[PDB]
Amino acid sequence: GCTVWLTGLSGAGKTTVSMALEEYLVCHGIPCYTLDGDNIRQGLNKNLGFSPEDREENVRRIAEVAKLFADAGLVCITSFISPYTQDRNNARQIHEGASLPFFEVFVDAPLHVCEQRDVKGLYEYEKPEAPELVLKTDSCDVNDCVQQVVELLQERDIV
Amino acid sequence: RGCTVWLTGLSGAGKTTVSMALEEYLVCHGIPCYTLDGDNIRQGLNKNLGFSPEDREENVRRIAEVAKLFADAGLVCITSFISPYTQDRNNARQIHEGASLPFFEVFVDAPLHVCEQRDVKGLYKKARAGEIKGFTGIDSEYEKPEAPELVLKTDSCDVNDCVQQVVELLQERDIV
Ligand SMILES: Nc1ncnc2c1ncn2[C@@H]1O[C@H](COP(=O)(O)OS(=O)(=O)O)[C@H]2OP(=O)(O)O[C@H]21
Ligand SMILES: Nc1ncnc2c1ncn2[C@H]1C[C@H](O)[C@@H](COP(=O)(O)OP(=O)(O)O)O1
Ligand SMILES: Nc1ncnc2c1ncn2[C@H]1C[C@H](O)[C@@H](COP(=O)(O)OP(=O)(O)O)O1
Repeated sequence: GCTVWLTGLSGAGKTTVSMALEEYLVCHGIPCYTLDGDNIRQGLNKNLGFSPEDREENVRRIAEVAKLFADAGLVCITSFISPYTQDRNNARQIHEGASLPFFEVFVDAPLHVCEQRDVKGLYEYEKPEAPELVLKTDSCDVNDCVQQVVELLQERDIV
Repeated sequence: RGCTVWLTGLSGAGKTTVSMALEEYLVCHGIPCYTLDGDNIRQGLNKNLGFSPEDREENVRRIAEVAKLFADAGLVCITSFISPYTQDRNNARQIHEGASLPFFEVFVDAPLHVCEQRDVKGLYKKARAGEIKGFTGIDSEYEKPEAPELVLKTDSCDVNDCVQQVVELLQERDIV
């Protein structure tokens, strides 16, 4: 189907949006799968460390896996901070060269909100240049954010 | 009902041919599936790997992890790679066992002489001439599976018979 490439600060709402989006798609009979730290970091990317080079390879491998899911006809949602513009652009081009729909989705809450949420007590990021969608997770709720994504997918005939 | 059907065998043994026919059968019977092969893996995810023993180890490790994701997503994932090393195929199986996902090792078994006689891509001739170095079966090893779930004797069974053998295994193991 396509790749829905989430990006945004820690605590902005990527895990939450991806879970609710997958729920909506599954209940509407649309095949979908999420790539996230829980299924990538200790599997495909277990042999990558902290160096810039390895982080670049981390994103490249995630993008190539999302591309296979998209080619297979799934909505593939990636849920990573994805901080660097160059790496997001590389992920985009991996898809665009194969004519696979790619949606860069900026999960956008202010740092202050993310810090106040501190969902995991964890408490630089390059904001998306021209993403296909911005989800303002401080001003609307999870269901409205999901609906914005679904609308985007309908317009491009994925849903 | 996701799972991985892991093909292994010499160049020209019939992996591409079996995977295509099996995918077509499954699609036509309403069973989601997807094939991982050289065409969608070795110039994408694995574009930064060659054919040295260590790069084959990594090729197969990465493919195993991706196949686990597809099986986890509920697809029948068919992998079509020589996968010549026992240790690496066993690791691929362990990755699936670790995630409670069924894994079926299918040995696509044709004698080397048959594969050389088929010489589908002219590679065996080049290998013998030393024009390609490290070609599996000529100048690098193929370790035959000793406990595969299924052996497809592609020199004595036709493609449709081989596909039906795989479908039967999937039925026995409650996948389809
Ligand atoms: N030296 C070497 N040895 C074996 N096959 C090679 C080699 N050079 C290239 N090819 C071509 O690549 C394919 C094997 O790649 P795999 O990813 O299946 O190999 S492994 O699982 O990593 O061992 C073969 O399929 P083909 O189209 O018949 O040509 C062959
Ligand atoms: N519209 C919205 N979308 C997503 N999450 C929201 C939201 N409004 C409030 N939240 C909350 C739910 C979670 O407690 C928190 C986001 O946590 P998360 O999804 O785990 O973040 P991330 O995966 O981006 O690190 O913010
Ligand atoms: N039972 C069988 N299964 C698969 N291929 C068979 C077969 N009987 C004959 N063939 C032929 C079809 C092809 O020309 C050749 C196998 O080529 P292939 O599928 O490209 O091999 P591989 O992908 O293992 O390198 O053998």
